[PDB]
Amino acid sequence: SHEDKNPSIVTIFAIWNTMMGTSILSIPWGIKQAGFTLGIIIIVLMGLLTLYCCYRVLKSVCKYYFGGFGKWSSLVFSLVSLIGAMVVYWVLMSNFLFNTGKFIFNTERVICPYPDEFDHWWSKTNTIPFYLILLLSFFARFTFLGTISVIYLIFLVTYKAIQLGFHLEFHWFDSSMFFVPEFRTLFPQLSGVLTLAFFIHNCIITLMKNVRDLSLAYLLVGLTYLYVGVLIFAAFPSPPLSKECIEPNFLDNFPSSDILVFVARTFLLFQMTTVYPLLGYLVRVQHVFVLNVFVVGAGVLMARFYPNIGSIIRYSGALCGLALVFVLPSLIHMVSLKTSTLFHGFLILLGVANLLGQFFM
Amino acid sequence: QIQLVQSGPKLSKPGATDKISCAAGGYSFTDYVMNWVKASPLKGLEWNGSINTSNGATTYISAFKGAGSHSVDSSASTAAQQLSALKAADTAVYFCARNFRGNGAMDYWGQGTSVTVSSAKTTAPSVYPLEVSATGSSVTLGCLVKGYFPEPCTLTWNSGSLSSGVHTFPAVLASDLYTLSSSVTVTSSTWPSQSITCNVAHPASSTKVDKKIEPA
Amino acid sequence: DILLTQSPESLSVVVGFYVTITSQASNNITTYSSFIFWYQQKPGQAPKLLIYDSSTLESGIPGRFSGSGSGRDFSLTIAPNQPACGATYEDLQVLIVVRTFGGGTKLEIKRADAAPTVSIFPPSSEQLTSGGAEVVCFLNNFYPKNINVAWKIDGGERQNGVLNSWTDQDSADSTYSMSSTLTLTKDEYERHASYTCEATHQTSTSPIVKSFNRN
Repeated sequence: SHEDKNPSIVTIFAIWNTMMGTSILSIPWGIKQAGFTLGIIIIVLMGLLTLYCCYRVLKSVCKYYFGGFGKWSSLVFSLVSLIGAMVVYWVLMSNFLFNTGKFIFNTERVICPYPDEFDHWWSKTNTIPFYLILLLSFFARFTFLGTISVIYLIFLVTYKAIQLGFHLEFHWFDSSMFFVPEFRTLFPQLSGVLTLAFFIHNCIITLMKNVRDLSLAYLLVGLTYLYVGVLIFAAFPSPPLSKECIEPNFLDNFPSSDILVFVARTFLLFQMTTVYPLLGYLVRVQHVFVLNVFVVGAGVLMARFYPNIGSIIRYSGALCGLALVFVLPSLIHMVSLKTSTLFHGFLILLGVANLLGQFFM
Repeated sequence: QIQLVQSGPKLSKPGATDKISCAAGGYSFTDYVMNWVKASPLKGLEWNGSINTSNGATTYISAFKGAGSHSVDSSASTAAQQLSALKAADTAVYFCARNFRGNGAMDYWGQGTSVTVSSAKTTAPSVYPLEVSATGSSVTLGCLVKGYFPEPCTLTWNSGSLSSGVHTFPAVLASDLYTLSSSVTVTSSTWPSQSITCNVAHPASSTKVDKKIEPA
Repeated sequence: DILLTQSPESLSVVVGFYVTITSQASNNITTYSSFIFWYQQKPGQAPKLLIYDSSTLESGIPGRFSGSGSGRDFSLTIAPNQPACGATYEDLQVLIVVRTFGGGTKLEIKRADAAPTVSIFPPSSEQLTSGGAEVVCFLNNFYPKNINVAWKIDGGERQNGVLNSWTDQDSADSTYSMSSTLTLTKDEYERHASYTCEATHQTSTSPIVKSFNRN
C-alpha cells in the first residue's frame, strides 16, 4: 500500500492497488485547503509532474553520481517515507479500532468534530499486542484486503453522494460562511499530500521489472484520486454545514456509528493491520529491537499528542519528495547528459517551494 | 462560563453609522460561528448575517446587504457589526449569538444592543417622589421620572436592597420625551419608619439623582 | 426563502396544563436530521434555546419542554405549564442560506382572577414649584390583563392628557400592573379640588375608586 513477466494489464492493476490505500482519505481536505478550482488544477499538474519524475527513475542503489553524500541521502529520505507511513498507520488503526469497537458495543449524519464512562480511546492498548510482530515476512498473504477495502470504500463514497449531493456555489475569491473561495492561499498544503500520494519511485524500479504501462497506471491512479476528492467536497452538506468542516480523514466527518462507514472502517482495519509489519522488515533491511521498537514507539506517541493526518502527510511527502521525486531524478538525468536545463531546474525549484511552502502557515 | 457582552445603547442621528461590539469570554472563539439578529416592535425576529471567524467568511441576508457589515477581531475575541445610514425603521434591538456548524443552533446569546434612530436631543430627567396621600395595612408609594431621552434609564429602590414589591413600568413617549414610573408596596410597619429612596440614572446625560419619599 | 408559519398567534393556557405551539415550513428543513429549533423570550431579556434539531433538549431546560416534528410540520409542547413560562416563543430554521424565524407565540398563563391594589398620588410639590402637576395612579398585581381607568377631575370625566403603561405578566404572580399619570398644568391643577382614579375590572361590578381632595 501507500508508496511502495507481467502482461501490461496486471502491471497497471498492480501499480494501482499499491498506490491505493489509506492515502485516498485525505484528498477532500486537500482540495478544501486550496479552494475547489485551484485544487483541481493542482491534482492534474501534480499527477503529470510525478509521472515524469517516475519515468526519470525508470530511465536510471544508483546514486553513483554522488557517492557517500548520495548513497546516504537516498537512504534517509527513503527512510522518511517508510517511518512516516508507519506513523499514520498507527493513528488510523486507532480511529478505526475506536469506532469499530464503539460500534459493536450494542446513523446517516455528517459531523464537524470539535477539535481536541467508556475508556475505549487508547493507542497504547494496541502497542502491547502489536510490536513483536515486526521483529519477525508472511503478512503479504493478505494483499486482497487492500482491494476489498478500496472496493467497499469506493462503494461507500458513491452511495453517500447519491443520497445528499447537489450542494455547490462558486464564490471565486470571496468567502461565504458555508463555502470556501475557489482559490485559497493554502494551495501548497494540497501539493504536499499529493507528493506522498503519488510516490512509487522507491520501488517502481522493481515494480516495472515485469512505459505505456506506467502512463495508464498513474492516469488510472490519478483519476481514482480525483473521483473521491470531488464527490466528498461537493456532497458535503453545505447550506446546513460548511466546507471548512472537511476533516483530513473524511471518514471522521461521519459519526461513531455509521454502519456503512463501520463496514469500511472494519475493512480498512482488516487490510491496514496486515501491512504494518512489512515496513518493519522494510525499514531495518534499509542489533537489538531498538530501532524496530523505535518506529513502534513513534506510532503510539504521535496518536496521543498530535493526531492530524493532514499535517503529517503533507510534511513527510514534501520532505522525501524534495529529493526522491523532485531534485535527485532531475540531477541523475542532467549529469547523465555528459532549454532542458532550465525546465529541470524549475522542477528542482518546485520541490524547494514545496517544503518551504509548508512552513508558511 | 460562556459569556457574550455587547455594547451600550446608542442614539444615532438619522443618516449616521454605529458599530456594535460583542466581547466573547468562556470558549475558544474560532471553534464557533458568530451570528447577529434583529428584534423590532414586540414581535418580528430577523436573521441578519453571520461570520465564521476561522476563515473570516461572512454570509448576509439579502435584506441587509448594504446596512450590516460583519467583522471579527481574533485577538480581542470580539465580534463587531457596523450599521450604515440608518432610518426610523432601524430602531430595533440587535442581538449577538453563537453557532457551531449544525450540531446545534444559537445556544448562547448576547444581552442585546438597543439602537434608537432619532434626531431628538438627549435631555435629562426630572425625578419627582410620589408621596402617599389614612393608612391601614400596607402602603404602596411611588416615584415618577418625567421628561428624558434616550431610553436607557435605570431606577432602583433603596439602592437595590428593596427588590421585592417593585413595579417598574415601561416608558412611553409623549412629544419626544419619555416618562417612567415605579411603585413599591411595603408594610405600614416599615414606612415611614425607614428610609426609602428613588435612585434614577440616565447614563446618556451623565445624570445620577436620588429622591427620598417623604410624608409632605 | 423558507417562510415559517407559527400558530397560535397568542395562546392562553391554565396553570398546570398543556400548551402545544405549532410550526409549519414552506420548504423542507430536514437535511439528514431536521433543522428547526425552538426559542423562548421573556420581556426585555435575550432569547433562550429550548429544543434544538426539532426534538432534542438543551442542557438545563426542564423536561416539561418537549419537541416533535419532521420535514414540514413541527410542534413545541410545554406539558405542565408554569408562570415562569409566561413568554413569547419562536422557531428558527438553520438549513438554507437565508435563515428565517417564525411569527412568535405569546403565551399568557391563566391564573385565578385577582383585583388591583389601586393607589393614587398627588403631584409632588417639587414639581408644582417647577410648574406643572400630574396625578399618578398605580393599579398593581391584577388578573386579567384588560382594565379601564377613568380619571375624573371634579367629577368631570377628563380623558385628555392621560398616559398609561402596562407591565408584562409577572413571572411569579402571573399578574399585571398599570400606571396612569394624568398630567395637567400647575394652573389647571389648582382650578379643581377633587381628583378620583376610578378603576373598573372583572372582579367588581362597582368600580374601585380612590380619590383625594387638594386640601
